[PDB]
Amino acid sequence: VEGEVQIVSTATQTFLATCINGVCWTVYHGAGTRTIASPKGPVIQMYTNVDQDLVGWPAPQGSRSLTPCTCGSSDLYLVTRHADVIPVRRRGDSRGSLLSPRPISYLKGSSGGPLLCPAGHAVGLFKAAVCTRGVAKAVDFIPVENLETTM
Amino acid sequence: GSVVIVGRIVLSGKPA
Ligand SMILES: [Zn+2]
Repeated sequence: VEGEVQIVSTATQTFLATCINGVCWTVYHGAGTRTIASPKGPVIQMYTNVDQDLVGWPAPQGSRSLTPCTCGSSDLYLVTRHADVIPVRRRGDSRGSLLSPRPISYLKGSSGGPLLCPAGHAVGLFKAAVCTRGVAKAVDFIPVENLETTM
Repeated sequence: GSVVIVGRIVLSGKPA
């Protein structure tokens, strides 16, 4: 059994990574320039785009790539580090609003996680929560089109 | 320090 999303961890932080098109992508504000661990020693990032808060390593063992969305839908679903699924209506290129706002804590540690269209295909990487007084109502995400061009 | 993988999520729920 292989997973598309890996729960990754730094000394100071913990967050998600998502494998798409054979690359393990996650947020720069979590990974920095770090190598990813492997049973043969550290592996250096394949891509680094600080402009877009995006980095990628080669996809690790135990992983399986997501397919990029191509149906344009606006009904998204964010998957959290707890495997919770959260419906998110899309507003713009990198913005989406939670159909049911949640405490900020509920999304904590999930940046790097996937935003799925109705077909389970990747629309973007969860970048950051948009909060009013501890209540997340929307999210920013790195559109998967950015991933595809960054390659 | 390296980013380490501490768990995996399978989107389809596929059992081992
Ligand atoms: Zn789609």
